[PDB]
Amino acid sequence: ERETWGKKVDFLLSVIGYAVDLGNVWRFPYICYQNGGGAFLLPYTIMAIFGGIPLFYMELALGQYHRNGCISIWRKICPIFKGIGYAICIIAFYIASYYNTIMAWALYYLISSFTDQLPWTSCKNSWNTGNCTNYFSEDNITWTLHSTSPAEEFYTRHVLQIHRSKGLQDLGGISWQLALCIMLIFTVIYFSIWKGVKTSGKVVWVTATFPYIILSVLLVRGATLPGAWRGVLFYLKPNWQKLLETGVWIDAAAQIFFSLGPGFGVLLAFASYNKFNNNCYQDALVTSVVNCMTSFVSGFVIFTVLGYMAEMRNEDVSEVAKDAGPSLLFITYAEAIANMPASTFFAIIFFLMLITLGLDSTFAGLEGVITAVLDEFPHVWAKRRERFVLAVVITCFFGSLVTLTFGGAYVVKLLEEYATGPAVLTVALIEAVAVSWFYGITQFCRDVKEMLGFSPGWFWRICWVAISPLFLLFIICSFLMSPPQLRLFQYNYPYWSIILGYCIGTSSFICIPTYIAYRLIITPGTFKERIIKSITPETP
Amino acid sequence: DIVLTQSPASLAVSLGQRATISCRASESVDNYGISFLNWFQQKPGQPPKLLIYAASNQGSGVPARFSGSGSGTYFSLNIHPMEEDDTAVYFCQQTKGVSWTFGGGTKVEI
Amino acid sequence: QVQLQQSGPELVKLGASVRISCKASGYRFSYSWMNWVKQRPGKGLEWIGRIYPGDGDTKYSGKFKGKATLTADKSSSTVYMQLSSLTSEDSAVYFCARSAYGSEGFAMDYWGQGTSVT
Ligand SMILES: CCCCCCCCCCCCO[C@@H]1O[C@H](CO)[C@@H](O[C@H]2O[C@H](CO)[C@@H](O)[C@H](O)[C@H]2O)[C@H](O)[C@H]1O
Ligand SMILES: *[C@@H]1O[C@H](CO)[C@@H](O[C@@H]2O[C@H](CO)[C@@H](O)[C@H](O)[C@H]2NC(C)=O)[C@H](O)[C@H]1NC(C)=O
Ligand SMILES: CC[C@H]1C[C@@H]2C[C@H]3c4[nH]c5ccc(OC)cc5c4CCN(C2)[C@@H]13
Repeated sequence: ERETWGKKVDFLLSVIGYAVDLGNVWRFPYICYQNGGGAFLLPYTIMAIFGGIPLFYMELALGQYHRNGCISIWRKICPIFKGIGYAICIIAFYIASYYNTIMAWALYYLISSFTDQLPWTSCKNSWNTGNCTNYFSEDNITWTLHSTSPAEEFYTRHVLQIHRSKGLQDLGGISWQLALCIMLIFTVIYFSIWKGVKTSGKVVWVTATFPYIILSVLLVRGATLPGAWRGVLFYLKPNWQKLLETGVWIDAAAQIFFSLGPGFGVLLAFASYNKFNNNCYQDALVTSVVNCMTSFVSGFVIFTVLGYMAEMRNEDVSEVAKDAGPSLLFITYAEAIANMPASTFFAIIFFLMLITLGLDSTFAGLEGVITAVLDEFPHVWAKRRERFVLAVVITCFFGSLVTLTFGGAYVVKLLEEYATGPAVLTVALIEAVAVSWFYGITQFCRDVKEMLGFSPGWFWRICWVAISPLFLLFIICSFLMSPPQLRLFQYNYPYWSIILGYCIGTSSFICIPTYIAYRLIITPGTFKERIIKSITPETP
Repeated sequence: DIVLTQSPASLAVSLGQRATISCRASESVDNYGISFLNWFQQKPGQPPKLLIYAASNQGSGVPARFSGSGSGTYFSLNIHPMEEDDTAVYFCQQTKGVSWTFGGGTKVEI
Repeated sequence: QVQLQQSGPELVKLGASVRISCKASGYRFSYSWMNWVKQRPGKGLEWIGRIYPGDGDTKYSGKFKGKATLTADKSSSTVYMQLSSLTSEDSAVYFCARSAYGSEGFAMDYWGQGTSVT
């Protein structure tokens, strides 16, 4: 068969819907900008080949073989490493306080932009402004120090009232206007996983890949907008001092594992919920490359518009947002819409398509934790199915009121550097060691050929045993020695947040020896005899 | 058009005593912590002059004889070092939405 | 120190139209609002409207929604208040106050002498 372009339209656009996330649109432009642009792109293309793609391919192979969720994949592999799945459930609780709040900030801009007069265009004493210059060159205003744009003033005081909180040690009350905005999101999420029928259908077209093809028109505006020739040069600076000892590779380790999928246990249920594809080496290789390609375009439109800020402020590109945290997307897109001619209508379009692109990473993102826990109470879910799906939403809601307060960005950064960085990286290390150093690559190599019939490459077989556990161990060894301290919104850091940071990073690390110590005294025999009886797989 | 009424009408002159004036905020709160409220002096024949902005900060050039307090509905005014020169009328203004108005105004005379 | 002066007093005909000047310099003109305060002799104060320079926005109190007209000019740094449908109550002292620079919205002691019309 030739398999002409009639399949190519149906296939390639369906890969885009499974690739682009908010980790490719929101996380990646900000993680290039935290450690200096250009210095991140070259460690991005090396860590993805050596550490991202072989772990992206490993979880899809074990999903089609054992046909279970990530809680109960390990019972057919090694029964003492069941706490890895419990480490997935305790990390995914921390993501629901980290990732659902960014959705709550996206729907708030949709409500506050029905007016023909956009609030981003001026700082006209509307809610809380002052020391602001809206017209950069439209009313020949020169730029001075300690000045803020109205695109930043609309964020830093309207939606997230930062000045209410003096720091991380003192948080205010609860904002009534934002807490009712996240309530509408969890209503849609609960009314979407109520049945959960999505394997390969045509809902992937409208939900994800059609908002992406309309998001690419922002790059057309950035070409017309000035400062682009001095803007895109900052993204492509290959020379940087000491990319081996500083510790910017954990910014690459956390970004790749948040964008591709492995680490969060979402791939062990996604490859178990479909059928035998028989093209896993040819589908996941295209998907993992285009996931960096759908993130390269979104990592290119942001620094183009930030060159327009650096041009009319007469400052450096790294001088524009020196201490601005994870809200770089809600400032760059805040200015890039107001400079368009159709600023009123396109603000509704560009933000509503950002909502549907984020919900697909949540409607299918909960598949790694809801489907996986179905294999633990088999005789209970016949009268529990209305309860625990509702119970996990309310539990994640009540765990998210620590960051729906006025000091929101003081908690979102803490759940980014410590809850996503080392915690997902450690679980992905134990997932690779226990499948190769303990379960053995000999049994795993015969399991791939049963579903495919094609032998894995000699370049691939050296990765899961020696190469990929070496890079994951070097980053953790470089993290415990180096101070993880950063700076955010003219606030240095408190010293007690660092000790709090390692407590969150070891909150998932403590669950894995807990289940191993649970298997200590419950088995009889000699101490050397109890171990072999514990690591022996089950019998059907 | 949120209305506002001042609860006294006129006070006497006695040096070193308490003089407080409250405002009506039956449908009025503050949105961003810094309390949206103003105070103004106006001598007879003179244009109005700022006394206390944001109900807690000292005005530009005004000495420490005047200091405001309160949070929410009823707001205070400390005129405990009462001065003979302060024989004027005082006003109260809202700065929330398009509702800018003034109260009835209270003067002071022995 | 920001200079802010006004025009002189003017006479009032029945149902005519007036034009009150408000000149102010030494400050960023298209940065803040401009207040217009109505005060009858003997009565209290009354707010009329506001205007942001650069043809930004005009909000009225409601009593002068079709009776007052505010214009702005970034070149001359002056604003104008066109009144219509004059009566025996409109002849009073009008003020032209500059608003705050930001976070509160107060008056920055930048007031005029009062264009008293009668
Ligand atoms: C004024 C405030 C406006 C707030 C606006 C918020 C955005 C509007 C809601 C967008 C989300 C709902 O949009 C869409 O809804 C449908 C049905 O309702 C869901 O459901 C759809 O997909 C699921 C599986 O994915 C299928 O089982 C289902 O048959 C199909 O209808 C989608 O998953 C969601 O993408
Ligand atoms: C606008 O200007 C004001 C006045 O200079 C700034 O307020 C000061 O900011 C610096 C740091 O930026 C602080 O160290 C000072 O303590 C601030 N002064 C006061 C009295 O608080 C303000 O930060 C500027 N920028 C805005 C409002 O965005
Ligand atoms: C598909 C790509 C995955 C890789 C990162 C983590 C993961 C995940 N799992 C979750 C569990 C619960 C939850 O409640 C709102 C959200 C998530 C998310 C966030 C969306 N993404 C990014 C997925």
